[PDB]
Amino acid sequence: QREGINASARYPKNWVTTGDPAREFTMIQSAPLMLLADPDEFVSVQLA
Amino acid sequence: QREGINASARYPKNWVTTGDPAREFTMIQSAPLMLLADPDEFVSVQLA
Amino acid sequence: QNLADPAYRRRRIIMQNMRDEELAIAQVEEMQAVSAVLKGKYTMTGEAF
Amino acid sequence: YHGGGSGFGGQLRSWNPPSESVDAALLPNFTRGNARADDLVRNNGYAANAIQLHQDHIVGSFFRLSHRPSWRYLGIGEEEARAFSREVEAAWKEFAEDDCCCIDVERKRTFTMMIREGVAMHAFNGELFVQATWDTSSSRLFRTQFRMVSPKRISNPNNTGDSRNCRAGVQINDSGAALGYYVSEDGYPGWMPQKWTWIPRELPGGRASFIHVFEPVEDGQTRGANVFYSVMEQMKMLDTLQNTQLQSAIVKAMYAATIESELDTQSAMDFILGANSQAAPVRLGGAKVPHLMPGDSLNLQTAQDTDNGYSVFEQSLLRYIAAGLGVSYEQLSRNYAQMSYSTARASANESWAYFMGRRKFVASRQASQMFLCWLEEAIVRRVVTLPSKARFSFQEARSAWGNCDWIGSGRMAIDGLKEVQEAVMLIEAGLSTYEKECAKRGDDYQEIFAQQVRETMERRAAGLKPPAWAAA
Amino acid sequence: YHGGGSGFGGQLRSWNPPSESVDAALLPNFTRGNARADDLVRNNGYAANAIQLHQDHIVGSFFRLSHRPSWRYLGIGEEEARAFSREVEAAWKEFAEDDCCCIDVERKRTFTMMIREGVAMHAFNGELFVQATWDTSSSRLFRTQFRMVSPKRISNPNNTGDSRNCRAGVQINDSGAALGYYVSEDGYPGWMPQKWTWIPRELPGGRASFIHVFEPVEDGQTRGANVFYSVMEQMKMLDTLQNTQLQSAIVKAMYAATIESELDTQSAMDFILGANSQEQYAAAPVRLGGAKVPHLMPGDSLNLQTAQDTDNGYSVFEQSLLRYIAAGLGVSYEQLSRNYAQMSYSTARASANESWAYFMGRRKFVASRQASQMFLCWLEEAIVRRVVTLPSKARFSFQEARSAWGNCDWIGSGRMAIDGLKEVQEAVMLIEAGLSTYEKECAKRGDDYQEIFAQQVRETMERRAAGLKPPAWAAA
Repeated sequence: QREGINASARYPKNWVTTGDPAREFTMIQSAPLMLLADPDEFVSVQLA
Repeated sequence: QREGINASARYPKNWVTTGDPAREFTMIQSAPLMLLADPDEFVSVQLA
Repeated sequence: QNLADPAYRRRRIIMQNMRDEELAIAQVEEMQAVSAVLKGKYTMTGEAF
Repeated sequence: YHGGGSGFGGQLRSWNPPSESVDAALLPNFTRGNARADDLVRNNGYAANAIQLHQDHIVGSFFRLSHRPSWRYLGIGEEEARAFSREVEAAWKEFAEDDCCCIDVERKRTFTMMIREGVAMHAFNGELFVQATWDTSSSRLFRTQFRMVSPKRISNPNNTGDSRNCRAGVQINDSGAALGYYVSEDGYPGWMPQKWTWIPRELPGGRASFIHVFEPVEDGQTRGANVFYSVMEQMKMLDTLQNTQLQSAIVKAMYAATIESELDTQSAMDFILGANSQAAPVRLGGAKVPHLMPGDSLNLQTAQDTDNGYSVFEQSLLRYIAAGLGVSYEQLSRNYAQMSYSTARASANESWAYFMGRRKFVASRQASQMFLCWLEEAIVRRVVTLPSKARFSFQEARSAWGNCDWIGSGRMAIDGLKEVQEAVMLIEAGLSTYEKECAKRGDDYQEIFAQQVRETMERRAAGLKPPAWAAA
Repeated sequence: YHGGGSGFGGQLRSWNPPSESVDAALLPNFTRGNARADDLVRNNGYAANAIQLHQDHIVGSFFRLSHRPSWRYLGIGEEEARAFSREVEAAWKEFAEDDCCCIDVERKRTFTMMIREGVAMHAFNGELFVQATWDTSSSRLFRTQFRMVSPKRISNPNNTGDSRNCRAGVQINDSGAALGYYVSEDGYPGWMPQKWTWIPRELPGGRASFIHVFEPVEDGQTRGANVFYSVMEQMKMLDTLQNTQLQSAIVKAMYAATIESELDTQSAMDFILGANSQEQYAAAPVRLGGAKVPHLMPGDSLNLQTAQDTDNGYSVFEQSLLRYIAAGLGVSYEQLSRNYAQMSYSTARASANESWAYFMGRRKFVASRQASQMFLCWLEEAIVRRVVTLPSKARFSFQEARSAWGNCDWIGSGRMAIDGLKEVQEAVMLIEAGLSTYEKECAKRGDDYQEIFAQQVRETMERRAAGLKPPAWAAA
């Protein structure tokens, strides 16, 4: 919310912690879910 | 290194730890090394 | 008399802290320089180094 | 300096705005801001009034062209420049004012309507986008067509996060200059865009393919912001206050009287009201004098004043909104209190300054860009003829060739006689020319002169008294 | 002198502000002050109104050039000076108003809009910064471009502390001058790091590569303070009062009436208000049509609440606060609040005169200095590339006397008077006597006299050619 990014794709952020040993991290997080509006337009056979 | 500074002298900084008494620190770090090219150009004597 | 608000007194201790840090760095550099002249060698040692 | 401190008595110990660039303070909630601005435009009496005032003052009812190429710079002479200007003006007039509306691809607008809609789009969204394309299969003289694009349609592909080079669908090179705009595609029987296409701003040949117009304020501003941000909140709260006051007045005036008695529900209305039932609708004929037993009663309520000081509060808020938007208070609210001539003229001057500035920047830049984009094709298709021995060709110096000035509608004076006396007194002395005074009224002096010579010829061929402008 | 002591009855006992230099009073809270000013400008009705007045009255819709080189000092002559002026004016007129907007690197602003933004930034930030750059790839006639810099970008390197020579990134030599500015590189994504660059104020030999314009309030200022600092507190508290009053009015007007009864929660509403119990914790809604008379049992009751005046004196307090704010900012009360109550001609003309004095002062100092410096920066490359030719037998070359070779005065849009006939009759009366020239009277209209003379001498020819009556101004 601090940079207003909400309900989007692959929100990245790059931050640095504090203290005498300072370390920098990098992270991107998403909420990915795939859905089919009509479950039935496919037939998936197994062959042999 | 994020700011782009390397092999400098006396890089300063400060930060706030947001801890229960708060606190704002200060720091200098240099990594010095004083070297001599020709070591026996001098003569050292004790004068007991 | 006069005096300053508490916000201002935070801007003086910081300055003298930075001055003290710089003076300590300068003394370290000076000892490092001098020890390489009196004798051919010097050793950098510390409690956590 | 108490501005940047704690405040008077510590009151401002919590007001700590973040010092942030306009891109960092406008982009994250841009779509919501535009949606709220459009919501106000579609559903309030005053927002639509402000939009209509913008359109009808800045542009008017006709947006005319005056072509003045820099002849000296090109070293082409006077008469060839005038002939070229006349031919280009004739061709443009014949193309822009077609009644079948073939200038735009949608075939829904003419030229003046397109410029008016551009100004309106700048009014509530802060920026206008125009796309210039060619239609190959057409069988007309000119293949140029201009299509408007709504500012909501420019967005990042696949709604991915913004980068250092691409902010809000505008890809940016090393400097702040833009290269190309990602335009979506609208699927109406649905929701949210689904296909994004790349459109380069300028063709490799230097011709214009995408037009972007807005006014920045800070150093780096990828996309512009509307004019409503100062008064979006007060407008909505005024709307809520108005509706709540109206409902409260309706409710308070509804309960006309009150019956209190120990009998049944029906018998009280039978006996005190007179509404026969034998709940009970009353017949509104005559005047009635009920008779009450000691236990009964009947009270006629007294409601509060319908407008208890609401009008002056509306006046204050409306003045605030008018200050924010740009139009003067009387134009926005239709108030027109009792005032003298000098105050009215002063306020009209205050509005006209801003309107003239907006006309000279927004509409003028848009129309100049469109005119140059059209002029390149004309010169190529040899509809017009370039003067010979020109120092530069068309491509080398585009602006020198297409240098033009646009004329809109003129101001309507409070007193007609005084402005005419102004024109005649200025003309009598040397302080002004006929071109300016004919442009102040919204006319081209050359056409007036040709019409005057034709009129005096017609009068002479008919046998009437000669006019004043003809010389014996 | 009681002013320097305790006061009347000791009321000023605590009022002991320290006497400190201007930098030590401004800089420690500079970023917060600029941020608060920006917040006020973005989200207040009156602040944007004041900024728009500044932009549109100081500059207008066109900022016209008048090149008037000092021919007498240079020892050159008259006719070649006029030819040089004409050629330079034509070159500039083509350069500035290109509709490709190529004067700046961002390709977003023309000359006039650049100056308007400069006045705007000077109005609420206290300083404006313009950088002159070059492009090697560009093949146009002129390589000179002007990039505007936001005052936020200019700060210390890597956020180090202030020193004797460096204050807020404006490096200072022994005197009060400035040598170079530390400019950061800001990114719209908030995570990427920022890098600081050192840009000198003067190029090695002659040219200025970074422009800084402001009005020093005092002696030792390095970065000036904007004009809101006097009256930001009042604006924010006025906004708070406005919002609170509006919300209070809505709350007071919302509660139309009150029901007092001892029955069920629903039976009372059914029997008194006149709702519908209906056949098929939510509020049962009444129907607004009609005039109803409820029948109350001894227990029940009905109360039609009476609310206070929705505007109990708020307009007059708004008037006082707005007069204060207008006095602080410099614009008159009429031009700020859009009140424009009844007032005679004398009062209106006096108020407009008082506002116009300040506007003329701002135009003469801020925008004029910025425009002249940018014009000289362009004229450097104009002379170097031999686009224009200097007069021969000159006492000096271009480098030695920059001001004299590029001396210029700018013409902006004039004042639109309250009355029509009076001003023009006044101008004619002045022309008839010797008290004024044609240049002075044409400039008050925002027009250059030579252009009017050329248009009139063309119009006489046009009128003669077609058979019309010769104009009044023509010579027999």
